Amino acid sequence: LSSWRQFQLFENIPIRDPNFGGDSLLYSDPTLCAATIVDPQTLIIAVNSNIIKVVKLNQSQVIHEFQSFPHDFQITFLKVINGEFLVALAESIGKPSLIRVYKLEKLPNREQLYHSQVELKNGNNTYPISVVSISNDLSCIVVGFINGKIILIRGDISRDRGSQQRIIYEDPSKEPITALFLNNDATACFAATTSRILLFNTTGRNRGRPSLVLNSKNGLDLNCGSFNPATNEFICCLSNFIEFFSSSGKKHQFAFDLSLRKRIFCVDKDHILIVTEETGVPTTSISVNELSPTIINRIFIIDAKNKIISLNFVVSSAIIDIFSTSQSGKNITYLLTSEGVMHRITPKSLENQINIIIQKELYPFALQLAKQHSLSPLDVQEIHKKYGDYLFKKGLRKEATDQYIQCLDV
Amino acid sequence: SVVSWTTLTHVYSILGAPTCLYPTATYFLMGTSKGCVLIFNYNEHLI
Amino acid sequence: WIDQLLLGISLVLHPQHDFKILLRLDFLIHDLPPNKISRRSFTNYSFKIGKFVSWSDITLRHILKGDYLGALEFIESLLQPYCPLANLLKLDNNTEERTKQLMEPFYNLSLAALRFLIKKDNADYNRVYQLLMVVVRVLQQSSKKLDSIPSLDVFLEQGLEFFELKDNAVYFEVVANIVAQGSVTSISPVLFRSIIDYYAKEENLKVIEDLIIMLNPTTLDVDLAVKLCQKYNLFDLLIYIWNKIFDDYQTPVVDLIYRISNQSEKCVIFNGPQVPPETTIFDYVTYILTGRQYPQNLSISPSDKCSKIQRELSAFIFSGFSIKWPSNSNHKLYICENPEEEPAFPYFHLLLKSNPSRFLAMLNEVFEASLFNDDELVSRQYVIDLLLDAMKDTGNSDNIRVLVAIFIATSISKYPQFIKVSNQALDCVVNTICSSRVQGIYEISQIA
Repeated sequence: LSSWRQFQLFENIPIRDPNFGGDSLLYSDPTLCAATIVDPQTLIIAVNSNIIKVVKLNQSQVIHEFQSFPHDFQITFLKVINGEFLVALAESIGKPSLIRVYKLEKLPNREQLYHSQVELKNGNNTYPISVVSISNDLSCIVVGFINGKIILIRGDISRDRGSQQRIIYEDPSKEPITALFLNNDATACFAATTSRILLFNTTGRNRGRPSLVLNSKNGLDLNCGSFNPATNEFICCLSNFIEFFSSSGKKHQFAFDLSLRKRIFCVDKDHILIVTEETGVPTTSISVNELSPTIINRIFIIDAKNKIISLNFVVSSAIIDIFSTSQSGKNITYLLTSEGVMHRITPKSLENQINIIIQKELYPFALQLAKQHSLSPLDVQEIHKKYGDYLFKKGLRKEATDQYIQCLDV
Repeated sequence: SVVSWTTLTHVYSILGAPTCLYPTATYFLMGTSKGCVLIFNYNEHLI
Repeated sequence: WIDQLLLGISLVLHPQHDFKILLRLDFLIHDLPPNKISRRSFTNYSFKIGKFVSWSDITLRHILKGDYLGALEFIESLLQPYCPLANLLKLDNNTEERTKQLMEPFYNLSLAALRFLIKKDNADYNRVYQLLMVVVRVLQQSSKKLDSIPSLDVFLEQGLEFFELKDNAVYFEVVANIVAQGSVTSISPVLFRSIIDYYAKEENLKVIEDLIIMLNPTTLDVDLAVKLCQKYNLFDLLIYIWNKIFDDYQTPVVDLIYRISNQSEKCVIFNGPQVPPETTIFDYVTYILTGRQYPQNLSISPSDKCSKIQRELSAFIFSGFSIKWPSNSNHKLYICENPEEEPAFPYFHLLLKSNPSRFLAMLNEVFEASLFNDDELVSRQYVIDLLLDAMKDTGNSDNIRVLVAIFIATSISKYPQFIKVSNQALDCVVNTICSSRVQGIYEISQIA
């Protein structure tokens, strides 16, 4: 959107996998099966539907590889828990879907070498699995299908049986589940089926009904929701609105034009990362010569509090999945394209941001921008000094003296 | 697990009144440095 | 050597097959010279001998433990054919009579467990589901082919009456969702009727479908099910039984046609005061023509048998002779009450006249299927010609003619194989599309 201003305050570097040269193709096989980073120097990859490999991206040399599961175990998703177990899940067309859990720093070499098993048993075996959510402490897991069925599993998974497959909610009119997000670890669940966003309670005493109805007039498409873990919010997307639903349920509505969404993601409870696909624009005045190639996705990073646009660049081919994790105080994001690249996005230094913002000549904004992080008083005095002289050189002196009032002691 | 242990303390009393031992069909025999083999029945019955 | 097949520094291993040890023990407490299994039997001064115990003793301790599930799992594990310690456990070696003499106290203690839980207000949804599922699966693997040992159906009826005075609130729920996940079929008719009544004074209306959808047609109970469906007027469930069990699809269609043309007195399938919505015939045909089971999404159970069904329905729907009563007959039914006018495709004409928009939508959905592909036989050209000749002759109040013209234009919009149409034929459609006084469809006409 051109309503607000454009900045450059995140360091973005794209790199190419060096093993692609020769036949050591780390990223050439279709591997839509999900992956997940553990620490800034490690990476996991799935291939041929039952091989898991670990690669140290610092040197792009394979460390360990293994293959498990019988045939037809097409890996759907793959992610790491708040701890370190790195659960794995898949399905078969006829054989009931089997879910097992492994342990970090314990690589397997034999066939099973598992820790626990999950036995999701739906009627017959159809309607492949959709978005799933797992508790941080490995307590409850919520699963949603692509017909309107929601299932929950409770109990101990780490050591005991993953029993209690009680089904909750039936979703008449045969609408697929589009989003299942687990809230704060204690007790809450958010659901969506392209309409009637729901506030389900995991107590299990629900009488097959929406626990707390809310905004039962519209919904959202697939993988278009986020969840800030810091303040227990429900950052999501609508036709022209952004919502901040809380545990009890609040509404901090905003205003923005966005009619071409495909995926959203929050970063650091203040900036939201979105990806945009438009593929040209048709109109009567212009003539469509042929099937125009899809213009590559444009990436925006919207910012809360103050209204501003963070970054806007272009990527190579597409986006497969996003990891977006970092143990340190700062946080980093990761993207995987079709051929496979490792776009690195990191927060820039604060002094670079203040330098570019004073180059932008918006000093008064820079005042509270520095005030947010509580900079040293000397830096504030220097900012006042430069603002004062930049005002004085124009020809106006009164506000220059007003700035000079506290520009002393320097 | 299902190995319940039953203990009789009459062995010490019999010795007062332990190198190797061997159980018979109904009794047991014990031999030590004393040089006299001791025969003891399961019913606390005694060379 | 502990036994004839079992052989014993700080573990009895069976010599047969692998030499894995049995377990571990701590003899240091008993003041363990180190070398100092006689007659299948064994501190500082006293003499201590260790001996095995009985499985019944373990079950009794589990009873004293306050939880039976441990003993349940222990018995289930013992029921496996691999029991290297069967002789040591005072049990018969061969597995056949081993299972024969067992699994009766299993049933008795499982029955007692539910009473034990319900005594101390154990209304938690968790424990009952786990115990019931374990019992169900364990009785499922053990194929009861011998005397006594009532089937799983009898056990459910026995456990049903244990919950009384509002205690039946969740026991029906626990019985349910096992059908949903699927581990057993052929339930008792009495419990079936009880569950149907329990959900009758409730607005679920959906758990019932799966309850019949998964459950095998081997247990017919048609008369009871038919009576329950008629009482509850559950027409979607009513049609399914005729589709699958009665193996007739023409009879429901004839019943719907009778319901349409002011002839409800001749209906057989539907006879109660409640009348199904007319839209069922406009979705059942869609499911059958493209291949599907009403109301679910699965196309067909038998591959080749479906071809006969689709060919029969296609021949019947687009007929032009007003075929007789289903199966062998001597007289023919008529769409209208008085049979004097010539019935040039009467069924298709009636279906088109009944509702334009829904019929057009159904046709548009059908064309996208592979039924019309050549791969008598009916092609897209035949249907387009039928609609084109039905366009004229002023038989419509112009409310349907415009929609027919729009649908024909859309159908002929795409043509790699669809149809080639004469130039003069397009003139009628072009004239009709912009010579009517009907409003509310201005936006659709422009794009079409």
